[PDB]
Amino acid sequence: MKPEIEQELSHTLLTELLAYQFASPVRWIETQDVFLKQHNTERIIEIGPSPTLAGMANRTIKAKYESYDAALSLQRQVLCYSKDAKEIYYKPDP
Amino acid sequence: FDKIYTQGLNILSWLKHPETTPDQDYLLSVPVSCPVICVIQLCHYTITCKVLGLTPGEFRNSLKWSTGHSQGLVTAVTIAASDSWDSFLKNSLTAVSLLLFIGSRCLSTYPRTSLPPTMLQDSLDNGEGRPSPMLSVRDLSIKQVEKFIEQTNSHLPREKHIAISLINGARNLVLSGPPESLYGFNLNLRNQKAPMGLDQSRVPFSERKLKCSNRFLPIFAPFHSHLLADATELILDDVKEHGLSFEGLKIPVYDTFDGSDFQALKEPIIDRVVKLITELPVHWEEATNHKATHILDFGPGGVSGLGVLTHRNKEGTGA
Amino acid sequence: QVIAIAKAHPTFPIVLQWTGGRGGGHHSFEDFHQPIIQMYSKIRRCSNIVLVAGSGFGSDEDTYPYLSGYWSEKFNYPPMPFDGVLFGSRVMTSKESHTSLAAKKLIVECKGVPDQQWEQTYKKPTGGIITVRSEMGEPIHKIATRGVMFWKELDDTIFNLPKNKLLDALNKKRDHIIKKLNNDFQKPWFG
Amino acid sequence: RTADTNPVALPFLYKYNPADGFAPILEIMEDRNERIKEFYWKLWFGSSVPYSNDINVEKAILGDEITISSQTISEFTHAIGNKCDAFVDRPGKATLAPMDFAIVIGWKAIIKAIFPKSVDGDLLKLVHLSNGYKMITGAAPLKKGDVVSTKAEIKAVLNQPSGKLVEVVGTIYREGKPVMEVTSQFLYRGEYNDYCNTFQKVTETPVQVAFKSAKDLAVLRSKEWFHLEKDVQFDVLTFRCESTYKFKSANVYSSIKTTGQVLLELPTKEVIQVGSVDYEAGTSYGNPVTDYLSRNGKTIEESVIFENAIPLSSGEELTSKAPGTNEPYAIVSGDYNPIHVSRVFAAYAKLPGTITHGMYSSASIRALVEEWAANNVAARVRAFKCDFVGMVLPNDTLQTTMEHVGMINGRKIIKVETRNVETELPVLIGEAEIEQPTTTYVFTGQGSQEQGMGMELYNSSEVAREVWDKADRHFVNNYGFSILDIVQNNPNELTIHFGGAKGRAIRDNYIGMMFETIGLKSEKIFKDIDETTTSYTFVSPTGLLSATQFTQPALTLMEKAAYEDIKSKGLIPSDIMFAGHSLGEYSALSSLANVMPIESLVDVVFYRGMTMQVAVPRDELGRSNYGMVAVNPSRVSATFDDSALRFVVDEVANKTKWLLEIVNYNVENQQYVAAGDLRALDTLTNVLNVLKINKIDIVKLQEQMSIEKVKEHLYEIVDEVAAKSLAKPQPIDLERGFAVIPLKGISVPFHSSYLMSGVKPFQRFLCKKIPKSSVKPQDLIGKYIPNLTAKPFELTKEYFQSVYDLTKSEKIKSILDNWEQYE
Ligand SMILES: Cc1cc2nc3c(=O)[nH]c(=O)nc-3n(C[C@H](O)[C@H](O)[C@H](O)COP(=O)(O)O)c2cc1C
Repeated sequence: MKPEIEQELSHTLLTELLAYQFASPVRWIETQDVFLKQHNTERIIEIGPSPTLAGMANRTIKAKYESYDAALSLQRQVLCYSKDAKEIYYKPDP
Repeated sequence: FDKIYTQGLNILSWLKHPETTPDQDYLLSVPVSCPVICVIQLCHYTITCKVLGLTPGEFRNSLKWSTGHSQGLVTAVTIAASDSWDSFLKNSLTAVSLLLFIGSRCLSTYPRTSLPPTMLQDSLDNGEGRPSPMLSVRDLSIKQVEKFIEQTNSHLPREKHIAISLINGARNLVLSGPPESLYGFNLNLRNQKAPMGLDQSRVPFSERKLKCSNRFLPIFAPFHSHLLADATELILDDVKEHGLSFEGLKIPVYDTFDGSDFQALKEPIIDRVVKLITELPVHWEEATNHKATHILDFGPGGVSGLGVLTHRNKEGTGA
Repeated sequence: QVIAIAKAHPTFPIVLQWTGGRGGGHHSFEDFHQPIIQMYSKIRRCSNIVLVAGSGFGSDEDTYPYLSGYWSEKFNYPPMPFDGVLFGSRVMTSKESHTSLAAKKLIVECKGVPDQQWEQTYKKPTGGIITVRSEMGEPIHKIATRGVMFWKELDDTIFNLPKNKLLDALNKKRDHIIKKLNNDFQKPWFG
Repeated sequence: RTADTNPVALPFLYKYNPADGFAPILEIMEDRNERIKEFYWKLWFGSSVPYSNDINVEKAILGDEITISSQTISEFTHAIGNKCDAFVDRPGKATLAPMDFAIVIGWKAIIKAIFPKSVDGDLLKLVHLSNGYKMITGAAPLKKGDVVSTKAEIKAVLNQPSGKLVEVVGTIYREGKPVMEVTSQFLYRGEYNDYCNTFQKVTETPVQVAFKSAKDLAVLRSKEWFHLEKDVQFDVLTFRCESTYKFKSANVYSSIKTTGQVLLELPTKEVIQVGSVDYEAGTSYGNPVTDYLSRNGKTIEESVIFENAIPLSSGEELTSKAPGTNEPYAIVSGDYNPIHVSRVFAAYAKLPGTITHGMYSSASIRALVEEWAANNVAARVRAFKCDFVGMVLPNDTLQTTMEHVGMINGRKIIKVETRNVETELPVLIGEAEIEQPTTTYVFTGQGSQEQGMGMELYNSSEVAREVWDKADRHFVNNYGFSILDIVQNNPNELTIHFGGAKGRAIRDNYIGMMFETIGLKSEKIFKDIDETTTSYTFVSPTGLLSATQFTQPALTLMEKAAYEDIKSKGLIPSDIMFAGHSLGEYSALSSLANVMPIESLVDVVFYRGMTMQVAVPRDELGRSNYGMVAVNPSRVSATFDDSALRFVVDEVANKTKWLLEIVNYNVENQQYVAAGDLRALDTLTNVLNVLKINKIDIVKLQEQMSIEKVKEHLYEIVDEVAAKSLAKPQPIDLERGFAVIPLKGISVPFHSSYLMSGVKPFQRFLCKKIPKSSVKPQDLIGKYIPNLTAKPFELTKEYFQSVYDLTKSEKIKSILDNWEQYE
């Protein structure tokens, strides 16, 4: 696919995804599984006013990936913008 | 083993010229730690024998029996087999070669890895010491330690299982395994451990938390574990090619694992000593369960050495 | 402290009557065995201390392991013989004891428990015996009678409260306290 | 100590002149450098390899093909004192090789570049000044079994007052693809005047020049060295140039030649060469191309430096001790320079002693950086550069200090400084680029809209100010309110006035917003706004921030501002995985993909909020008959799982014919959200309460009874509970059950099939507000994870069919039918 066809396809698919996410369920269990298991994401930063998805990601990690993380020796740091701004910005207290 | 001995193994130069000593890490390295600890023990034995003015065999005749904790079994065998000064020198060289090969092949089989520094510094601040393949737990029963070991091992595969390595006493154990697994054990135990300085005088004993000293030992190999099982055959090949063996024991030298006297053993002394050093755990209570009124601790550490531990084990037994 | 006294007086006998928290009446929070394991060598360092065992002894078969010292092999320790055994709750059902006949029958009805689960008296009855809190704040082992039950409820809900809250709490539970004092406790409401 | 073990002699010839007894020894300087070069050639390459110094500097030097082995890796790692678990042979882990093994691979090629006759000097006085490694982007670390070939090129040969500086870059290649670059500097101490043989090849880093002015285009066209081969319209160009300097004197350039390719990113996102740079000059004092790009352009991946450096580790953990002997490093690395191992050679070189390898010091400090800065993960350390500013003897104690000082394209910049404890003088000064841990960026949807959120960032950061200001200006101009006012003050009511030309444009904006429902009946969102209306009042009991239409833009903007501050600080890894919850998807896309401008983003989220608000009928008091609850299976029972909730929800919906569906799948067996009629939601609440009371395990019911019997029991519960729900006076106010927590302030069952009617106008609005040029598929493939599919964005027929299975969309149907053309 040429870049222009590729852009056309991406634009169409993204528009449809955003349009029908309006009226389709949010599959946050599956999305957490994707970037926690397949990607083995370590730094899970949630950008928001409250640590909502930080808490949900911590709950999912404890529920399902507690043994997986130990087996792979993977240390997952869940950060919230409203709480762990120092850690996200790498600005520890001198 | 020039690939393993970067800074060399010329202990005489290190003693005469302290500026030339390698760093603490290299000294604590197992290929260096084993033979040098053997040299320390043999030097202590020689100092005792020569200060009292007897030959090695003459001093040995005064000993009802001898034994050793981990690599000290080799020195115990040497003093058992030594009769004259020439025989003692031969046995000392044989043991030095044996422990050099043991350390070299153990390091080759299980190279010294570095744990992540967040975990290292967390352990250091917690007081658990630097992570290492050996973790000393105290003040806990075998049942309790076994329960925590299951809690840790259920989350890990076979190749990273933790195993009991040194049953030093009722309230003194050492666990051997990956340093990451031992750190996980330490964190679990901390979660189930008393806070530092908690006042529990007015608390029921069954509801009292745990008071224990979980600390990583300064040993860089998982001694007495399946992780070093493959090194046994290599060490056997080394000793058979170099013609190293012990013979003519004149006092009992009791095994660390099954407690059997080495004089009655039919299989090669060096084969069995290597197998205990690498694979079988150490039942120190069973090894030292025999009669003794006076015990001489020749190992390193002095106050922190094996002698005080044996005193705690045998307190009020007349030893 | 007792070892200090013994060292101060090496020639005078000093009986150290060790009693675990499992003993009747006033009792400590300590296990019968664990302090003994660490301090028995220090005690035996003084030849004038006479170590006596208590807190849960009523028969020869259960007392002999402590007399001979074979109790310690179960803990992977050398034998630790005791110089004597003291008997408390065992002898309250005796003929010469002035305890009431009904009290003796209730004592016999109480089945008791082994040492592995004596500490769960603090939460619920245990073979007919429960722990309550005294006026001085120390724990007391008492038979789980109705009066002792009400004692436990008042420790859990009234006496544990601060003084500034006690009066209002008593006023709130005024009727229930009086009713159960008249029905269940040895000290009825005078009114 | 030679490569072939055969001893090699370095003869020094001295004429004896007894006539002059004051100085009777006269060193024969003729061919002295060539003799020393023959000696060093025999050392590094062996006696068998013939000596040949007819090497062309302008041609790359080809090294030998080397196969990496576990034995070699272990020996080298133990020699350098690296204890990283990535290099020990764990089965089934693909044992990696240290980045310091690059010098082992490329030693022959790199060191062959100081031998050429054009580069003449005393090798005994050669000193290694600096060494650095750079990982190629997207190149995996070296691993066991890799067949690697090294190509070395001399970047520069200069005469400085301290001596002749030689720069050599050796690129390693695996399977013909470059993996890494190793830059080394060697200084021949002394005085050199052979400026005819000097040169400097500098590959200038790509510079992005923005021409946002007719004068910018005018200056660019006035540059004679800039030629345009493709007549196109551009606003940003990327200049990639390769300057080549030739020196006639120390400060004078014999000839400057700069050749480069200027690139443009089309709206298609294809990068094409619109022109070239071709500058020639004779006697010159600088390069005008480099000066112009430096002054008028910003390099890609600017290094953002922290205000306060973060000290890593401590002076106890970072201390080290040099080895007593350098033979273990010399044999493994192939560097048999006698200055490190022979006392006589060091004495002749007038060195304090057998100085340890600068490359060994580099490897040890890089191992420290690997451990402490990179958390003992070898793939994270991407670049490591060091300067050999001092000399270290065996057994010296070194104190290393590491500071995280900045970032570059989301890669931590770690300044490392090694000094000698005995003398306190610096021995090593270096910098490292280390990837952050594998990162996902999660953006949150509605739920938290407190007054003043993001205002601390607004006041502190200029970039957050810019985001909020652009959004507020667009809102004021196109919709008649200030989102900053709404966020800061949270007024209960807000009046919009439509007077004037701008006000009438705002009124037309409000009038044009349609919405669809099931009678598809389409009508105005604001029925009461017509050509005659002068103003419109928004009202909210709990403040306008709690209204959807103002909650969504506010949260989207605070998230966009936070991400923009993070990006401007340079904390965004190149390999990220961004996702968003409900509304967070738009913020995440506008953040990491830049698909939506700020103005289009605020428009889209405002329209989405209004569509949600009006998607449901409301009574005279504004009360809707739908809603949402959050349900927790573990509260119902420990055996109650996601399949059990799915079964229950389906059966409650199917029996009473009322809309009731699981909308958000938050946490497995711990957090779900159900949307539907308040009738069916109270039905589910009391159903789960009575189920917990009855201790019914529907899993066992299904596993030990026919679905007819499980249906009999569950439907019986459903009938009783639905009768109770209908009995409760409508609209039903939900009550917090043991597992059910009604979502207060939510009156719309969004993310359910109810909004399928309202999707279609939103699709047209999205098509209008997403330019096709704004989509960068490279920023989406394998990084974007939607909520609809919950798998990484992919331009694959499988992915499109997965989307079609959920949406049944005509557009996706067309793409799937005609995928043959896209194949
Ligand atoms: C009714 C009763 C009264 C007691 N009074 C005292 C006392 O006044 N002072 C004291 O030191 N111990 C007292 N004790 C504790 C006993 O002396 C003894 O140490 C303990 O009962 C041993 O527990 P056992 O009955 O399980 O063997 C009392 C015990 C009981 C049962």
